[PDB]
Amino acid sequence: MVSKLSQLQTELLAALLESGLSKEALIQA
Amino acid sequence: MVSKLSQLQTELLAALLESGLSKEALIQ
Repeated sequence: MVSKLSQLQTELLAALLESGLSKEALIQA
Repeated sequence: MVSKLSQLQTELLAALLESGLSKEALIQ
């Protein structure tokens, strides 16, 4: 069900939050 | 003011939303 694109998005979203980006900033952008 | 890490985060955010990820998933 999950495409390579969705898997890459999932992994980058996770890496962004682990790197310190706030959920609020995540939201705005 | 903006570090390399912050700049990379900004660029990846841009790219994620342009790729089609919803703001809702983004926030979740």
